[PDB]
Amino acid sequence: RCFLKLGEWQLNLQGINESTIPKVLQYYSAATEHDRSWYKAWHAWAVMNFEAVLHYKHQNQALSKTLLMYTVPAVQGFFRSISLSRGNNLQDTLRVLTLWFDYGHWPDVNEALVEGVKAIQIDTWLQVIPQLIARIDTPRPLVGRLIHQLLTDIGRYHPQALIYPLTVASKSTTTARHNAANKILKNMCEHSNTLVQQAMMVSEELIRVAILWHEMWHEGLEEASRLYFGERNVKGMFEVLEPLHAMMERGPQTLKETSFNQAYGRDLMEAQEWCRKYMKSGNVKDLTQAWDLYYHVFRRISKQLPQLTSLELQYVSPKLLMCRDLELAVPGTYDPNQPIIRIQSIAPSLQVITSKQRPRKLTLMGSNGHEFVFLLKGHEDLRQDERVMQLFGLVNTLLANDPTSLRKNLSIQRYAVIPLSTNSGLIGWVPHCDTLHALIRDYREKKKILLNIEHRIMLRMAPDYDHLTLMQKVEVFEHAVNNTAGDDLAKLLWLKSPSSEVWFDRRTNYTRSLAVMSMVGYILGLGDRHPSNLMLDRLSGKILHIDFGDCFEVAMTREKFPEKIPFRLTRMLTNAMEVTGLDGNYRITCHTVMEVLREHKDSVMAVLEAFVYDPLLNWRLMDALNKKAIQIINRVRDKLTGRDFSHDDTLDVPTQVELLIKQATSHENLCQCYIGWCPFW
Amino acid sequence: QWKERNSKQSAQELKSLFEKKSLKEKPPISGKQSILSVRL
Amino acid sequence: INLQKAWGAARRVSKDDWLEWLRRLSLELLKDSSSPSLRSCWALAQAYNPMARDLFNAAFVSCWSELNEDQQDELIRSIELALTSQDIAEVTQTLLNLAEFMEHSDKGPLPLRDDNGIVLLGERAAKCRAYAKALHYKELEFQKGPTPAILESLISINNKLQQPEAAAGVLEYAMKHFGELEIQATWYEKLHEWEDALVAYDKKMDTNKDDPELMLGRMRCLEALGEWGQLHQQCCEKWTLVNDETQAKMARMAAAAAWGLGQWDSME
Amino acid sequence: EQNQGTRREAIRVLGLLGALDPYKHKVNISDYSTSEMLVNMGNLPLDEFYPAVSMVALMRIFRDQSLSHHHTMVVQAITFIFKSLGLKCVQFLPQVMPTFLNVIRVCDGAIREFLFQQLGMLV
Amino acid sequence: VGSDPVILATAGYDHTVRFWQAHSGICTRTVQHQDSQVNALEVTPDRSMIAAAGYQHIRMYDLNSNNPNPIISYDGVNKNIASVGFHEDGRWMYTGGEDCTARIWDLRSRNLQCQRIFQVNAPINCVCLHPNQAELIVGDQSGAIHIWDLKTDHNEQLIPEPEVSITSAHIDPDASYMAAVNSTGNCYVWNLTGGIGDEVTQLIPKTKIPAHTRYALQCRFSPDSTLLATCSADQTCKIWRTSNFSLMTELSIKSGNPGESSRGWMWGCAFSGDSQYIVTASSDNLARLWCVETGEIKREYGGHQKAVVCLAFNDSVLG
Ligand SMILES: Nc1ncnc2c1ncn2[C@@H]1O[C@H](COP(=O)(O)OP(=O)(O)OP(O)(O)=S)[C@@H](O)[C@H]1O
Repeated sequence: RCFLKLGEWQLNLQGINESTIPKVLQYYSAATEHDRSWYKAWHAWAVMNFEAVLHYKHQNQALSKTLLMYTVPAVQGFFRSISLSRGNNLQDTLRVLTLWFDYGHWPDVNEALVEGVKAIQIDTWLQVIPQLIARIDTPRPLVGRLIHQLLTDIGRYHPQALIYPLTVASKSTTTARHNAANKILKNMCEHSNTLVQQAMMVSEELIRVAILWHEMWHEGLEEASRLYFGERNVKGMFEVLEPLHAMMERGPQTLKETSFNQAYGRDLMEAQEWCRKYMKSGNVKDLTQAWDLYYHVFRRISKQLPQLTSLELQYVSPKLLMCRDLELAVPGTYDPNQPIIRIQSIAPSLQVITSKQRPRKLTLMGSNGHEFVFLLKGHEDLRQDERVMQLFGLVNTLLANDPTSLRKNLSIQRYAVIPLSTNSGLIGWVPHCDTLHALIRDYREKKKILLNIEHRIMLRMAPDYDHLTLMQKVEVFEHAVNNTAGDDLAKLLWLKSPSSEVWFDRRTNYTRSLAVMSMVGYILGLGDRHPSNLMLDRLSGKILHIDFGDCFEVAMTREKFPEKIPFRLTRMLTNAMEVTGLDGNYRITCHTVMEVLREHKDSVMAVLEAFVYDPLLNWRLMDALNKKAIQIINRVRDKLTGRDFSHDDTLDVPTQVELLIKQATSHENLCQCYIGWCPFW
Repeated sequence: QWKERNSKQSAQELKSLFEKKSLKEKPPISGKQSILSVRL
Repeated sequence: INLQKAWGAARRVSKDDWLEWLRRLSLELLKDSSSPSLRSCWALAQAYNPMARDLFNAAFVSCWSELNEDQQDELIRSIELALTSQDIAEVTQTLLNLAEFMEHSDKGPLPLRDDNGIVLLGERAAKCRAYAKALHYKELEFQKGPTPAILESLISINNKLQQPEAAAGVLEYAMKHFGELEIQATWYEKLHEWEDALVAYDKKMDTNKDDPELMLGRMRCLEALGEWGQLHQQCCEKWTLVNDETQAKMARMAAAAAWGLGQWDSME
Repeated sequence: EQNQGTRREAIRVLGLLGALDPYKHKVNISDYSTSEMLVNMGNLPLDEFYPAVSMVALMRIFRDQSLSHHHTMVVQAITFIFKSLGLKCVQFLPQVMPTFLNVIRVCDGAIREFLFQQLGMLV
Repeated sequence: VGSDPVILATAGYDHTVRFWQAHSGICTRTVQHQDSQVNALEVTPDRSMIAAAGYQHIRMYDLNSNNPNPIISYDGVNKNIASVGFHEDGRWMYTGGEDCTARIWDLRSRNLQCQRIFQVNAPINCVCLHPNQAELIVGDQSGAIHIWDLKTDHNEQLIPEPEVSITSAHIDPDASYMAAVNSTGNCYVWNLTGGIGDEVTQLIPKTKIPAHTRYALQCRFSPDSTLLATCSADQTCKIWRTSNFSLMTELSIKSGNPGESSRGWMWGCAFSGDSQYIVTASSDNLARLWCVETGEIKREYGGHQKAVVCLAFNDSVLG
């Protein structure tokens, strides 16, 4: 204990330099030899070794001998400390994965890696299945072979935990990725063949219901027209709409596809013929007719999209309603410590939600007689929601291991996210929740209050509102919020309560679930929190956030309407949490969550580093290549160290929280938000 | 409209092209406020 | 109309008398209600009383919707007398539930003496140990005009509702919205902010020596803080030249201080 | 209990076990529609609010087997409600019919030949 | 028409530019300005035309003829134009834009090219020409004050208080002080250039005037350099003295009832040649004319149907 304290204190006193590293290392090694059964000592030693590797790499980027000397014992100590926890070792696993991916090709690190992989148990990898599959197509032989062996072992022992992402990665466009996934899958059919076939069928079958043929063609033409008429990129529209012609010449397989081929099939062939004639002999006179046909088909398709409000399985996918039994587990619900729930049946009718993306409402029927309702999403990449859900689970386990946070029941509400492709997926359905917009809307349509009264007052005091300067918009916003008593949420939440005890409990839960989510979204960088992305649980009062598409402060640095607020804290959300203000449960819960997140900055930092550094997921954050991601993680390292508002000082939790409060509830920041964000609510 | 790349190379010419450094009217005098009194 | 002999009898004395009055009231209210459902259920309610208790609000509102102005005013006076006359839990809970059911409707709450009696219903629910209703009524009273008494009652109510954070928020509001140092040291005592209460009592005594309950609060802060030395030192120099109605309250603190210091000769 | 010796022994055992903090106690450890109806949270108009609360009050008595003495008046009131309403008494079937059939199944004696009869009236 | 020694005009959100004269408060000509709001307008030193700047365009309106249309319009910027002004002889027009730029323009239809650009990392809020037509002060949304001299190509940067956006700045015509206000009411007063010889542009902070609890919208000196008027979001306009910088006079449009709830701010103000009668533009759909001594209003012009955020008042040199 004294050696560990001495090492930590020297680290806090003199930082990480070329003279204190060996001293702290010898202190930590002495502690490990003195205890040899202590998780803290091994963890501290491994973290010091990893930090030494990081420092010596960052120093020589502004030899491969010192790096090895510090990374071999890093892997050794990390594999040693993984076995000491056995209940929560996510940070250690992510760190060994980082070392594996960065220096696993060296002949010396590979020995420790192959020793550790067989040393530790097989369950400690079920938590890092995504981060593994994201590197399955690595161009190096040793790390690739070790990854393939590990995935084969996981599939042999736990086949249900690896089948969905494997069949997702198999249907890719990259040669190496898809052939490696196919190799692992065909190696998986040795001990379990019916499961792999059923999974392939189901995955390929409800990926067809997600986006029908006419929706695919509508999206493709809407993209290709923009591309060609804004960038003059014929070689872009060609590769955009060639896969559509390719999938259309393999024959329709359902009644919907046959009807589409009968209706629009003739024009889409002559259009391809004209495009081919043009690409043979370059002449825009041949592309104009192709675009005439394409635009006619597009205009005929776009008129029948609002009419789509329900889907029959006999018409759309005749193979999904003829299952009646399956060996697959219900998506999103599988844990190796519980009896698995199998997919028994699928309802023969889906309801399409009238929106801009039209998400279907799938509802399976498990083997235990319980209905599992899902949301089949198209035109969207669900690979970021999975990572943010993993982060939220980590934060939940962190808040559960805290005495003051456990007695107050602080936790984030999550839902299942099962991606099926790069532009399709399946989101779990949360019941009893209703949107914040769909609550004020009802309360106002019932109380005879018009919905846009504040926007109408703003447009009446000034017609060109969105063109005023900062001070004029501030004055208009203040006049609109002063001439309107905004307390619809408080009265709406009290009116729907049976008694006063239930109302009080619901209000307490609402406040202490809003505060934790505000702090977590600030640490993550959640944006676009308009009233349609926040839901209230009508039975417990808790708050649910959705649409995790704009993370890492992307919405703050965009070009049109950049938001200047860390989180959403408006007058309607504040008038419904207490009678005094946000200085009671809100501020105390913010302090608690922020100090818990700052005490455990290493775990969340490792998760966010594994998220951002993924080369196949960091395309939204760059709207060299590895220079932007750096200046993102650094930003996070400021948020968790109180160095985000100014680098010449270090703020504590009270000062940082009060500054965040003053920034989120400032009229000068709310006056600049887009009118659809509803800054007056 | 607006066009850039103007007078980006002549330093000695820009030293007196538009910066006349006109500083005068040091002596202030009193008045009777003709227009103000006429309006009132 | 035929219930004024059940409402306005002006003869209730004991708790059993109030119970029988409530029973007869619910029965005569369910008998004639102009609704076939309640009138048919009255025959069973005559034999089973909990059913007549469960159907009290519906019968009350059905009968109230048809009364005139003077009849409903006499009704309001009678229910006010029934509220402020007894102290038992059954009829108080019944009347509070009726008031909540009436304020949850579309016609608004039934008018009490002044502004739906949020001051009477609040103080009647505070002694009934229904603190959620008391907090709701205190918040309704705060929404009109905030005063230090309302903030102190909010602190007191949120303390017994196991909500110290709400009470701290109330103190913060009183501190950043009043600005005259009117926050009494008892407010810091209730929040268990013993250091702040101690410095407040020090700032209140150093200007002038005042009557008792200003040194007893300081002694309470010193005791709950854990300083036996200063507590015994301040108690010894004032144990003699003090009256009788203060030693009876300071004796337990003196004994605790002497025990913490080990002075069993003075502890005895 | 009222005997003071037993109360003293109970508080003695309580002190000997010893001051468990409330969180450890809470760790060691539908029915919502009746609360929505008794307070009229659905904001049903007063015209069609008395039938629903009368039905739930009668079902509270008709549900338990211990209080099987006034069941005849319960079914009489239920039949009277169903007859007086008219064609709008269908919304109360999913909550009334299951308990009715369960009572018919578990009851006994000369009330059964009565219940069936009343059941016919419902049909 | 503008054939008069004194002229004054207002502009606002009602898509009109009103001209009138302080004889009876009656409008003479109402010029049509549409599709945008007017941030600020300024008269040409030769008293031939006016120029109103708003949202990516500066529109000039003839004063001699009777024309309701923008004879000359300037385009090219992408955001609002906060303030505009011309050289004392009508040679170059300095326009501070909202986005990031403070630039100059050439008013001659020839390839003169005396136009330059000054770029800062913060949105501009105010520009103020030096009384010698050589320097120019820029005030942006980051509390920074960029004193940029047209002689050289380097500009000094001064921050009285960061994280607060300054709103206006002005220099008295006698070049005695230099004042500025920010979005919290503070009014710093640095001593301007005293080295008339070679433009040393030395700055020493004299004093700070703590007033205007609400936002401070604009501060302006007097042509006599004996007064300084500043308007705030608290519906007040305070005129201070230049000897001890005390509160000389205070004017307000508050009705004294809690039923209005800040019905209108005091956006702009201007002095007269005699430094005796000032004009104020409030958000009460009207403008007022006050005396610096008697306190009470002297006149009111109420022809507008929307707010009024900018006004121009020019008078003869005599006064
Ligand atoms: N996870 C969920 N659980 C329960 N309901 C959900 C869930 N997710 C979405 N919903 C509901 O489905 C509605 C529409 O789904 P969305 O996908 O949000 O529509 P959308 O507008 O196309 O989405 P974007 O990306 O914000 S445009 C949501 O607004 C909620 O009403």
